[PDB]
Amino acid sequence: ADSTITIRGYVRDNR
Amino acid sequence: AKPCTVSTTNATVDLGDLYSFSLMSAGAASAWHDVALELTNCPVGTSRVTASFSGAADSTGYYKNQGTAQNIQLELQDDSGNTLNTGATKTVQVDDSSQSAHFPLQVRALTVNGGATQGTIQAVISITYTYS
Ligand SMILES: [Co+2]
Repeated sequence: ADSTITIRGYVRDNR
Repeated sequence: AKPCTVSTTNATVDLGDLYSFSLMSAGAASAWHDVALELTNCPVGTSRVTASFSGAADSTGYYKNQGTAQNIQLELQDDSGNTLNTGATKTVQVDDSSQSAHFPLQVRALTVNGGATQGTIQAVISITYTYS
């Protein structure tokens, strides 16, 4: 509503 | 009491890249990342601001990952180590020398049970303010 916290990232799996 | 101006409409936390290898074990987590919410030009007579937090939670109680990575959650805390899961509120005092208010918060990703899988991390937490 008044504020929005956006969280972003990535989980990488190189196996 | 009369509302302040909300200076922080949008605040993004970029957790970067986490590795499934590193998130195998339960409780494995990213570093904490600071995020601030700021209010300005508080009217005289407004001395406290309460933030109410809302976002989707999963069965761990923490915020659900709304990206494609599985077995990972998001955690929001205040500056003092207190968890702010959905439905929590936090109240701060208006600084009368500037008539402003701030919420210094922090966010991390964590795998409560272990075994995070490859994919995106994406989540949004809405904040509504009340005044007194
Ligand atoms: Co980082």
